[PDB]
Amino acid sequence: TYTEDFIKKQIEEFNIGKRHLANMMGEDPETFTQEDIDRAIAYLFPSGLFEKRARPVMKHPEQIFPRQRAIQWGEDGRPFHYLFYTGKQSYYSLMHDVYGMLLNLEKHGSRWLIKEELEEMLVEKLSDLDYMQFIRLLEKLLTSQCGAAEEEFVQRFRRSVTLESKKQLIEPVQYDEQGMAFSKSEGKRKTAKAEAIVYKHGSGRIKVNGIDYQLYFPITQDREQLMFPFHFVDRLGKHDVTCTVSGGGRSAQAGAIRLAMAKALCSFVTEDEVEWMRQAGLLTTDPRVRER
Amino acid sequence: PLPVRMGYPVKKGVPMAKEGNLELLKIPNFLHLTPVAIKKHCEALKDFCTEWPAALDSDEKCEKHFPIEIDSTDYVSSGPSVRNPRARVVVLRVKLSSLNLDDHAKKKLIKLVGERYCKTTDVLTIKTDRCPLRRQNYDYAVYLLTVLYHESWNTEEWEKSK
Amino acid sequence: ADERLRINSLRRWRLSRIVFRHLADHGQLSGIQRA
Amino acid sequence: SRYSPEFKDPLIDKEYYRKPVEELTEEEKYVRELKKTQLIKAAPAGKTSSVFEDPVISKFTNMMMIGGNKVLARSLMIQTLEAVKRKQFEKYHAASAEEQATIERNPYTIFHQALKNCEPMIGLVPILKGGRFYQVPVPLPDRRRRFLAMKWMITECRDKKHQRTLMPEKLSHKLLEAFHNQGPVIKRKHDLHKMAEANRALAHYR
Amino acid sequence: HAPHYIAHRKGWLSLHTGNLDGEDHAAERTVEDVFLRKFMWGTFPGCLADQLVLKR
Amino acid sequence: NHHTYAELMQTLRFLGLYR
RNA sequence: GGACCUGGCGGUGCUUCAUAUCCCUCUAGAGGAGCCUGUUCUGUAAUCGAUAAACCCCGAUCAACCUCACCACCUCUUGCUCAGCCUAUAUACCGCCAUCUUAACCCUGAUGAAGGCUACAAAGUACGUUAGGUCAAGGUGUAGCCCAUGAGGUGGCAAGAAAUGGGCUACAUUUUCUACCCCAGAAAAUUUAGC
Ligand SMILES: [Mg+2]
Ligand SMILES: [Mg+2]
Repeated sequence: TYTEDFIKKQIEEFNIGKRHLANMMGEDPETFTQEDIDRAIAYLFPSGLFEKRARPVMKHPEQIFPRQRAIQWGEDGRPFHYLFYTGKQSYYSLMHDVYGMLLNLEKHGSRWLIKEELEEMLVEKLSDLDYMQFIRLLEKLLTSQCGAAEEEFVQRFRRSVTLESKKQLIEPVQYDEQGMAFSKSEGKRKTAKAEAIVYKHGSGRIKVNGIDYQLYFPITQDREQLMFPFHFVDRLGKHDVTCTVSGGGRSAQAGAIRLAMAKALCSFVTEDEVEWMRQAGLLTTDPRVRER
Repeated sequence: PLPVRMGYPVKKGVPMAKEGNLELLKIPNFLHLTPVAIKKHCEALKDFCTEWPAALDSDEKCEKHFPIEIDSTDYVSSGPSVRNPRARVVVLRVKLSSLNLDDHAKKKLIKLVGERYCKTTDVLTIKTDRCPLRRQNYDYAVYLLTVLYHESWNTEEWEKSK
Repeated sequence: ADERLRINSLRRWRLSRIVFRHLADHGQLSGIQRA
Repeated sequence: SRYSPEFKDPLIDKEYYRKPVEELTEEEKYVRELKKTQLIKAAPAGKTSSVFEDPVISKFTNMMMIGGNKVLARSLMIQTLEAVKRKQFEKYHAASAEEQATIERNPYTIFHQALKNCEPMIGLVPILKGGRFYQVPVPLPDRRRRFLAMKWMITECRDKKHQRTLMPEKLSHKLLEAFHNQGPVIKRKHDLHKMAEANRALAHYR
Repeated sequence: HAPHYIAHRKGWLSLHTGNLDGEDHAAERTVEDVFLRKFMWGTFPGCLADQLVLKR
Repeated sequence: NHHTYAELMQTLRFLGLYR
C-alpha cells in the first residue's frame, strides 16, 4: 500500500526527472510536455515489444499508482453518509434519488450501462438482482414524461455504440491531365493483387494489363465476375476501366479485379448504392487462403 | 536521473522500478547520443570534411564529367572476425553512349556483353568477384572493359561475312 | 583431404534440438521468438 | 473457418435492394437497418446478379465436377443445353402444324421439368434394431429429393455400358427421356416408391 | 514470464547480429553465449541475482 | 572444442576460482 | 434398550428434455496384375549375412567371376614396428536422447449431534530413476586373445513353399498426342479417411 507521502515524493521526483529529460534532449524545460516525454523516452530507450505497456514509460505518478482508499467516517466516528449502515450507501442513495424523481414526475444507438460499469461508477460491488431493480427504475423513469434534467440523468446511465457502414472508405476523385475525373483503388484475392482505375465517363471498355478483357479472360466465369459490380448498380457501358493485375491464377485475378473495381466505383454512386454493394459482399476482401 | 519504469504491471500493481530492472538494462539505450551531444560531436567533426565540387550540381553533369560508376559494399557485423566474403564484389557501370564507338563497334560491344548491357538504360554492367580482394576485382573490371573496347574496335577476318 | 579432392578430379546453431529449445525458450537466442 | 461468426452471408439479389421503402414492412425495415451493423462475407466466385443465373444448373454443374475442374464441367453443361436446344429445333421443324404447339424448345424448362419428374417423395432409412437389418419408409425433405434427382441423373450418365458416347450427348438424351416421364431414372423413382410401398408395415419402427 | 512473451513482454538476454538474414556465425555466437553463461555462473556463485545480458 | 572448454573449467577448479 | 442427527447410498429404475462424441446423410478412393520385403514351416555342414568396403553407371538392381561374414579342411607365428583384433563394456564413466516420481467471523437449535435460504428478500458476511537407447558426424577409462578373438590358402555357401502385414509401378474418354495455355486438329462387400 502506498502512503500519501510516497506519492508526494514520487511527484517531486517526476518533476525533477522531467526537467532532467528536457535538459538532456535540448528542449526548454518550461514548455516540455508529456507527448515530448513519450517521444524522448522512446528514442533514448528504443523498444520493439508489441505490448505498449511493456515498453518503457515515464508518466505522472498518479496515472499508474491506483487509489481506492475511500474513508467513510471521520475522527469522531460519525459516518459521512446518512445511508452508511446499509453498507451500500452509494447504490441506495442513487435508488432514493431515482424514486424521488419518479415521485416528482408523477406529481407533474445506445445501451444500458453494464453491471461492472455501474460498479465502477458507484465504487461499490452490487449483485445482479439489485442491478435489475435499478434498470427497471430507470426504464420506468424513461416511460414517464421525463424532463430535460431527467433526460440528462438517464443519459448519465446510457452508453453508446457505433455502426459498420461509415467505416467504408470512399476514395477521392482525381483528375487526369486531360481533365477527366477518375478514381483509383486496390484489391486482393489469394496471391493476386489488382490495381484499378475507373473513369467517371466511358463506353464500357475494360483494359486488363493493356489487353481487352474478353482477350485477357477467355473463360466466361471471369467475364461474369468483372460484370457483377456494374450490373449490380446498373452502370454497364457507362464507365471505362484500366486495371493492372499481378500474381495468382485466372480466378484469383478476376476476383481481385472485381474487388478493386468495385472499390473504385464506390466514388461515383450514391451512399445507398455503396451500402447495397457492401451488403452484396462486393466491397469485402476474401480472407480465405491456402492453409498449412 | 530519471524515474523511468518498465514492465507490465501486476493486478493492482505498477511497472517495475528502474533499480534492479533487467529490462531497462537489456535495451540498447541512446543516452550517449542526445541531440545536444550529437550537435556538439558534429561541430567538432566538421574539421575532417571536404567540400563536394560545386560544379557537379546534379546528376546530369555527374554522368557527364565522371561517366564510370564503381559500386563497392562493406559490411558491419558483430564478432571477433571482420572478414565477410561478400565485400570483394565490385560492380562497374558505364553508359555505352560515352564510349567512343562507331556503329560496328557498338553492335560488336553489345552482342559481346549480351545480358550485361540493358537496352532500356544504355548501361553496361560488369560484376567482378573472381579475385579475393576488392582492389584486384576493381583492376580486373577495368582490364575487362579495356580489352572489350579494344576487341570491339577490331575487325577480324570472319567479321567480313556479316 | 586435398589428395582425396585431387584424385576425385582425375576421375544453423549447431546445438541439439532440446538445448536449442531451452536457450530459445528462455530468450537466450537473439531474435528467435515464438510465432 | 477464416470468417468470424460475426460475418453474415451476402444477399446477391439485385431487385431486393430496389424495393421502395413504402413496400417494406416494419420487420423488413428493421432487418435492413440491422444489416448495416453486421459484417458481410465476400461474395464467392459463382453466383452473380446476372439475369441468366440459374441456381439449379449451377448445382448440377458443381455435382458433375471432378477435381475442381469447373471449366470442363460448365463446358459439358453448356454443350448439353445446346444439344437439347438443337434436338428440339430439329423435332419442331419436322412436326405438323398442330404438333408444333406442343413442342418445348427452351432447354432450361426441359432441364427443370426433367429433374422435377425424377424427384422421389418417399425414401428409406437403414435401421438395424433387432440384430437384423430393416429398411423403414420416411418422408424425404425437399432438399433431399432434389439432390437425389440430380445424383441419379449423373450416376446414370456416368454408366460404363455407354461406350464412347460423350457425356453431353448422353445427358441430353436422358434429360429428353425424363422430360416425357421415360427412361431408367423414372424407373428408379418408381422402383423406390414401390419398394417403399412393400414396406409400409415397417413404418411403425420410426 | 513464459517463452511466448520473448517479443511481447520479455526481451532477449543475448544480442548479436549473427542470426540476421545474410549474417553468419550464429552457431559460434550461441556457443560463446553458452560457455560465457556457464563461466559467469561458476565464477560468481550465489552472487548473480538475475541472468546476464550479453551485448556485442 | 569440448576439450578446450572441458579442462579450462576443471583446470580453474583446483586453482580455487571456479565453482 | 428408546428417541434423534449427519449421512453414505462406490446405488437402482423410470419421466422429460440440452443430446454434442457415435448414427443415418455427402465426397473420395482402398479388391485385381507384376516384383521387393516382415513372420512361419521345411532344408543344409554353411549366413536368399553385409559394402564410411564391391558389381552397378538410363532408371533401378540381382547374383558379382571382389573383399569381409559362415561351413569343411589345412599352413605360419616371435611374428610388424615390446606386434596385431575391432573383440566387449555407456550391464564402466561423461556427453546426447528417452521413461517414471517429486480459512476467518457472525447468528440459529435452551450453547446436543447439527444447521444458516426467499429480491415486493425472512442471518448470513468474508532433483532423483533406469540390468533404458545411442561407440555414425563426441570424448575418458576398463577389461579380453596373443603357437590365436592375429595373418594366410584350398573348396563349398548364394536356399524352397505357402498364409497373412507392409511397400513400389500402370490402370483412359470429364482420357491421350500436337499447337496454345482453354473458340483448334488428330488418336482411340466391408471398411478407411475427409469435411
Ligand atoms: Mg545401457
Ligand atoms: Mg553368402
